[PDB]
Amino acid sequence: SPSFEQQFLNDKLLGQNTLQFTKVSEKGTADALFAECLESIRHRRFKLDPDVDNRSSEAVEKLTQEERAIAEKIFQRVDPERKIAPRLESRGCYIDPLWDPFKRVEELQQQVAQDLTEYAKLVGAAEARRQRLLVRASLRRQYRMHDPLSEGHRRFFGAQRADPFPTPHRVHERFWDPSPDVRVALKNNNVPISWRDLHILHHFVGENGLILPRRTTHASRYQQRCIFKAICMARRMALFPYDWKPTQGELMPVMDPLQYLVDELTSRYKATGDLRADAMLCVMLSKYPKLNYFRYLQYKAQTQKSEVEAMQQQEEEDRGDFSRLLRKYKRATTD
Amino acid sequence: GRSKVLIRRLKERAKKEAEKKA
Amino acid sequence: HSWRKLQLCRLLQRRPFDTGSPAVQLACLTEKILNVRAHLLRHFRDQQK
Amino acid sequence: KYLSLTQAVLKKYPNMRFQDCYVDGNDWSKGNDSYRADHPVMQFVALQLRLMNLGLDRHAAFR
Amino acid sequence: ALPSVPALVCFYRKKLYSVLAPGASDVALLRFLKEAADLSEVCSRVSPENVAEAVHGARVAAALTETEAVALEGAWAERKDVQCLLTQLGVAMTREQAEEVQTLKNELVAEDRSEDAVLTGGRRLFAELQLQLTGDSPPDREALSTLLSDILGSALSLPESLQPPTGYAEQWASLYQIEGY
Amino acid sequence: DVQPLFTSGQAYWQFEIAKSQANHLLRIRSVLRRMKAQAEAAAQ
Amino acid sequence: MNFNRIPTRLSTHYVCDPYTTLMHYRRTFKFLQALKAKPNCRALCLGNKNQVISWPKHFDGLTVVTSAVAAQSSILSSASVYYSLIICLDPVLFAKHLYRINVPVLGVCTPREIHEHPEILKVIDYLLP
Amino acid sequence: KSIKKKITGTDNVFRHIMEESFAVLPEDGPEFEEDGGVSAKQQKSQILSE
Amino acid sequence: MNGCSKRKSHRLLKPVFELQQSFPKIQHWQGAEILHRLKQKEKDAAVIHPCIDTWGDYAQCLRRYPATSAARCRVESDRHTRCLQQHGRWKPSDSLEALKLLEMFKVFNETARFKYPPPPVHSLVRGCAFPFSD
Amino acid sequence: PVVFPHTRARAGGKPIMMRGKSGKWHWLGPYWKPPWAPSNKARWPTGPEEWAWSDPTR
Amino acid sequence: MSCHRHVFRAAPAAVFASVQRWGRRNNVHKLTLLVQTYEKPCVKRTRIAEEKAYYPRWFYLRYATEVIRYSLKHHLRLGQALDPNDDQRLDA
Amino acid sequence: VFYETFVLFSKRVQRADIRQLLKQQEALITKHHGSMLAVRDLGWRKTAFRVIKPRQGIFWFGRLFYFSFGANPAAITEMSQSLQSTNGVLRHATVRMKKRHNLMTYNHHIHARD
RNA sequence: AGUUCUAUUGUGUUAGCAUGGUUUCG
RNA sequence: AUAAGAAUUAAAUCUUAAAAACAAUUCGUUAAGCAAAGAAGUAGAAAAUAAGA
Repeated sequence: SPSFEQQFLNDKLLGQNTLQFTKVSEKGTADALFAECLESIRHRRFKLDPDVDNRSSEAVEKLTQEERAIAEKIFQRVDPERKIAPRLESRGCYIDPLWDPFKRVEELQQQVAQDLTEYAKLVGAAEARRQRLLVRASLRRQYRMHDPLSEGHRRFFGAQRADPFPTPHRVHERFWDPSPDVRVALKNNNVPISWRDLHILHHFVGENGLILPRRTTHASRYQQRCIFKAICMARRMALFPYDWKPTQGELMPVMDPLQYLVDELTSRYKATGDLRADAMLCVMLSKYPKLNYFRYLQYKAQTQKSEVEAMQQQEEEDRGDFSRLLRKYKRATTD
Repeated sequence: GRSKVLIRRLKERAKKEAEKKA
Repeated sequence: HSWRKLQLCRLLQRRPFDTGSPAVQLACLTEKILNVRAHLLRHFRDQQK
Repeated sequence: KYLSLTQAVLKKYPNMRFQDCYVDGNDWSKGNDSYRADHPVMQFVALQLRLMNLGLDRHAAFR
Repeated sequence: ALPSVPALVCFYRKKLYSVLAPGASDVALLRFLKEAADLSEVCSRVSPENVAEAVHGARVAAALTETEAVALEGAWAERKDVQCLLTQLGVAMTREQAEEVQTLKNELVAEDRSEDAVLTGGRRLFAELQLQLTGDSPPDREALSTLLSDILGSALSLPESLQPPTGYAEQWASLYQIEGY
Repeated sequence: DVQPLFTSGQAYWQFEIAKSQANHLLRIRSVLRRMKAQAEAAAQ
Repeated sequence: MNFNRIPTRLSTHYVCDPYTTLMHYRRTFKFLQALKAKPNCRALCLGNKNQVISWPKHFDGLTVVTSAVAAQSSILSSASVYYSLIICLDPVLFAKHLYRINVPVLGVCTPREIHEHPEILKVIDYLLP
Repeated sequence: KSIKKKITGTDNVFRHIMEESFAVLPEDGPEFEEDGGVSAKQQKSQILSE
Repeated sequence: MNGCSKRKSHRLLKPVFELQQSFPKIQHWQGAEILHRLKQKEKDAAVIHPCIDTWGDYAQCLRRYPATSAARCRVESDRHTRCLQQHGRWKPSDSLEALKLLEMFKVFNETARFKYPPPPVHSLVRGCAFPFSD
Repeated sequence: PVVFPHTRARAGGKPIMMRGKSGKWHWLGPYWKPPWAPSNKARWPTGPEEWAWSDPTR
Repeated sequence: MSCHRHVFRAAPAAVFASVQRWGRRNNVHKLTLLVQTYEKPCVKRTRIAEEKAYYPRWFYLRYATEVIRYSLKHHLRLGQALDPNDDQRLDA
Repeated sequence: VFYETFVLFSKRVQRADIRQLLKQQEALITKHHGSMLAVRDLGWRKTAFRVIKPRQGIFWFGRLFYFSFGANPAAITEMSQSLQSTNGVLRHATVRMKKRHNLMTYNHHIHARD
């Protein structure tokens, strides 16, 4: 009985993002046994399910284009340094686990898998494969319309792009609004910008090679002066161009290349979790012990401690559901 | 103008003649 | 220059942190005048000084 | 005093700008943050200033 | 907040003192261990002559040179240093440990350590003053007068009864000369 | 018929996305069961 | 949506506060009662076309100045013969014409108008917020 | 690449690091974890079981 | 169930004819000259007709080539077809000049030769005399 | 204590830029704040932006 | 620097127009004319003062004309001052 | 007074030449009462443009070195003149070390926020 | 207001340098 | 003489010329003296200079 992930999530688009709805428990635990019982009972009730439970309504434009623009602006103001996105992995922070609307999605996927396997049992494997291909095509078609704030939604619903009301190009400094990337660049790391920050100076120089004005860079006056000095010194040292933006090979900061490599591998292992980056950092830890691995080691320790805490919690639950989970609500509210 | 150019032309001619002689 | 002014202050001060008493002010102004005179003897073209 | 109280409350709770986002009167663009008297931000700052007049500190009134 | 590992940190009574970072020399490691032992101080230390043999045996078990042997012997034979003595004396003064302060002050005053006068003079004077003040009997004013004059670089501010009874560049540099701590 | 109230707009964004995904799955399941019924009727 | 100066100071309106409005009502009630206690007295009402169609645009008071040399002349000069009370709803618009008018004037206006043109208090005799 | 504009004689320290890494992590092994980073681990800690 | 409880009257959702930014008042003639430059750079298409120039070009090309016009005149033919399809139902614009539209907003500064008109009184005055006695 | 404020008269005068084609400041620079000037808070109502550096030390 | 444009699946006239736009927004012709002949310092003072006074006015009037064109295109009506105390309640 | 010096040697420069230059710089530091703090190699880096060094040739990259030293302010002019006179060195720059943004302390996570 | 220290310096004098109009050389 | 370059409202002076090293255009390399193109809103604190025509 192939599941939804077994059937359809091996495609590129479908397999890209795959949220987790339930904790994974190793075979031989009370959680695993209860999950098995629930799956069996749910499959049997799917067999003895009525027609009214699969009623669906036609899809319509969730938002107008102007309302989408307003929502995007408000989300950006909420998170001015980061990009707005449906962080369905961080979902638990915003929506309480008990009120997750994705349990319906999980159960519907289970039902679709059961329906497809029964159809294969009845009509034939070739027809089942035809239907699986058709369902894959439909999922690919409907992949990019789920997000009301995406361009896929607009394209699917055939809505013309909004024509925003004109705004002034020359406004007061009070209203200047940089993009998140320019904002991160300008803030640097809470440190004034130096010529050694060759990874960022490209933002404040135009394609013509001329240094951008303050109205364009959206930098404070002190920051503008610091950036001008940094660019002038880099140019005099011949690590920054004079008449164009730096080549992609010139973007390393003025620092130790091996420390840069360690930083990049740590960033990869934290953002996505590259096992290759983890192995490279592990070997570098001993091969070059004169570099700085504080963040990498701290993340490793945090993960190990979280694993130990989860194991202790599982042992407590096996002995009997203890007051930890109840506290996560009652004690948190009392605090 | 018409002084530096003439002087430099004469200088180049003299230098070429001397180098050829040498 | 700051070290020399500190020494004069410790010589002529009311108490450990007294730097505004007129005696200490006189000492510091004298030291500053001497420093600027030396700087002018070097950079004789520095008119603002 | 609302000019600063509203900024403080918005910086603590950015999500208050969603409320009545489509209603004329609430200007949430950067550099303005001027809400209607019936906006949650305005009610919050009004209650805080009322408590301050009653004689509490800014932080106590905020809490 | 260790930049890298493995590392050896040393805390002197809940206070960071030194950190030996990864990839250090054997001589540096031995100096670290010796300094830790000195600061801390049945129990004994290997002789500085045999320190090289001990290190070689430890290396063999875990798995010498003419200059390495001499360096190890000298490092292990060195006595306490200015940083250790000053830190110990400061902590003892803050803890009002009379006997400690006394012993540490005597060690610092020892003649062989006179080379470190420029670094130890103020601490020595203030240790003497603190001992005199903390003495159970009321402080002797005559004794206090000498130390106070030494510290202040003068005796014009003391009570009268307790007071004890050429070149251009030289003359113009004498102005900035004050002899108090 | 009655849906919950959240404190942030992120929650409503994800709620709407989940609703759309569930409705698409419902359409697929209904079509599959209709095909099931048609096949059963044809066989019988 | 806005790219202009943001004011930092708000001015109170004592003339149009609750107690001041109550006093305005109390003082105007007595004058209105006394006026109505006398017979054959008409009250003129002036407003703006955008705040009132049915209302006539011409009356006895209106003078309808037509010459350039008569620009300075008021248009409500003769209202005193016919009327014993002018109830005005556009004091800002009619200020130059209600100035030193020989009949009592009861003006209705907003605190914003009063503060932006305080000179209307020199042409208004009774105020009803 | 041009011989008169490129860099030659440099160590391939990164390639050596990759080759040594192959020892701890087989080259024919998974490229990611079950939970892909901070966000995935947050999801794991914030999803309930049955 | 949950949803907005007030009208979606936001001026972004319902754009309105207004200047959202103020600016120190400009001399009237300077502003007029700047607006004239802007209009010239835009080339307001108030010509006899957008299709007239395309037709003229097509006819001139046909006259120049009386034999091989079938192959010569194809770019012109496509341009004329596009112009007919786009501006076929073309009506000359009937609106006030931007100069007057901005005088309405009071953007400019009164000079010696330009003054804003005084508020209308004759047209706006509405009088209602009623009896008030007894 | 009740003490009057000090005078707003300062030595040297006001910034002057040398006449001619040099561009040199005969006295003071372009960032000079005159004594008769409003407060910094008055002149900069917004205050530091969210992307400015909290610590200005280099 | 020198702007480089690739004439690919486009008209050479269009690419030349883009190059002209780049030159105009970079003031290349202005600088060439300035350096072709000597400008005395006082003339430069007057010119810079004139430009600094003039261009903001042009930008504001450009914004105004853009708003006018948008309103004419979208048949927008003149605004009325938002009356406060309006409940702004849906008629539903 | 603490300073940091950055040098860009050409490919023609050798380890022996680098050692000789560093020895000369430390000699100047000691003469001016200073002390060399640290020396580091920042690897081979391509130049943003071709360096046409007169009477030496044309180069398209360089090896970057850094050394930090405390010395009397009077030593900087001599050090700069010596580095300028040196042939192999393509470019050099000496600055006053800063409390926060210096290669001694602000040496990691200059580009990676997390 | 003044003195000392503190963080910052498109201010004035400074040895040298990176870049560039122009002229120059082939 | 003449053409070309250059320039001009249009011309002329001027430079080169007959296969070219420096009249003019294109490409490299140094050399010399010289040095505010690019980065700061005289705007926004209520902050406002002179009865009238």
